Amino acid sequence: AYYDLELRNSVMDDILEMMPESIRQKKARTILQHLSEAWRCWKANIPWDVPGMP
RNA sequence: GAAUCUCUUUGCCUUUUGGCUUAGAUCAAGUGUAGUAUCUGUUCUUGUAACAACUGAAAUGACCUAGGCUC
Repeated sequence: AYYDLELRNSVMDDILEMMPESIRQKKARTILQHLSEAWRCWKANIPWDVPGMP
């Protein structure tokens, strides 16, 4: 669980580093959700392709 | 030209979500397993007369400085 949390944090940090945002807290949650979805897809062996994802 | 108000579109907006794990597990089972705790009614519970004695209690309020008499 701890490891997962750490990973999530790292990902969030990376995303923050990446580009400018206004009211980023809200977006953080979304990012986390996306990450989770991706992980799930990987587990399943579904390709995680989302069109809006830059 | 300037002040303001009303409506529509674009931008900005929760055109929708704050974790992880074996999709967390299962849509099944004479269950097994461990523990923790005590109950039924039926009964006990002298009169009459005379003499000696008192005629009356309690409540709160009216006087005086808890106490003392009167109503």
